[PDB]
Amino acid sequence: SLPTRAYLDQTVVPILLQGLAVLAKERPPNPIEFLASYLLKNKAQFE
Amino acid sequence: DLQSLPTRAYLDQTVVPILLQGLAVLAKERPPNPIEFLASYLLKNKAQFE
Amino acid sequence: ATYAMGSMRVLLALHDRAPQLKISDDRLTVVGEKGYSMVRASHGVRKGAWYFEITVDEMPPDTAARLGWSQPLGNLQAPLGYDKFSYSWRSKKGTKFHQSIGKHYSSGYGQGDVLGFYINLPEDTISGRGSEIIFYKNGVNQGVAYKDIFEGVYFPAISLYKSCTVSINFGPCFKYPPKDLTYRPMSDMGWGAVVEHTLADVLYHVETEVDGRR
Repeated sequence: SLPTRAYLDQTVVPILLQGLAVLAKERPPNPIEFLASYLLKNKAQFE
Repeated sequence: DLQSLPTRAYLDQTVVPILLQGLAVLAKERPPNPIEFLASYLLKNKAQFE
Repeated sequence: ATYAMGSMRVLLALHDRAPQLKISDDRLTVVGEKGYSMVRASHGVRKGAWYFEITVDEMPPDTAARLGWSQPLGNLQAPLGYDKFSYSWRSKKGTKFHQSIGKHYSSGYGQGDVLGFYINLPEDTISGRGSEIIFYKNGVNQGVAYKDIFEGVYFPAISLYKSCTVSINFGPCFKYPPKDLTYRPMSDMGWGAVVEHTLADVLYHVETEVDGRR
């Protein structure tokens, strides 16, 4: 088990950066839900 | 109103607070499905941040 | 009105360019075509110290480049430095050009050289340190080319004479990062960099919340 920042870098940061980028581009109506849905639809590409 | 905010302020006012707490919870629990855990946290806790 | 975010990354502009220039799919490489013509980057800077690099990929005989900075009104069908809106550095003999006046500056540059482009636009235009344009060749400061420049927004800019090829690197990683000055990479102007900085700051904060700091 890695340090905190290292652990998040290797698990969720890459996909999170992508979801935040889509969020900032499209400014969708329910951003928290939109971001949660984005993480689920794309989990496999980073899992 | 909110679609007109600069990039960082837009994120400030939408997702950063829930992410700030959710990423800390994730870092402490270390569950076996990090991405889905985080997506779950967002959905379970959305109401206190919207 | 949706926020005018511009391009996610700093690239060579899609439409703010001479149509005869040949621009790569990744919009970081450009090939000249006949007489001098110009392309600006997709983001420009108004204040602070900023840096980018250009690599001369190929420069056959009888081709040339004038590289540097341009305000939005700089003429796209003229060499860079043709008018009051741009400042440039010429491959041939290292001349510096502004308002079509060429002045001795450095030795020439050419194929294989990696050139650096520094601009500083202080917040205080009266008692500040003074505005400056500085060129670098393979990591070596070539001196202050221009000072007290026209206030405005300055875009990284490339003008090419005939079929030479250059590639622009806005950062964040440079081949010869200057050792003598501080700066932000031009790539910080892409809204994708603002997203990355926002998350990087949040991650630092999370680390404080979870681990503390010593």
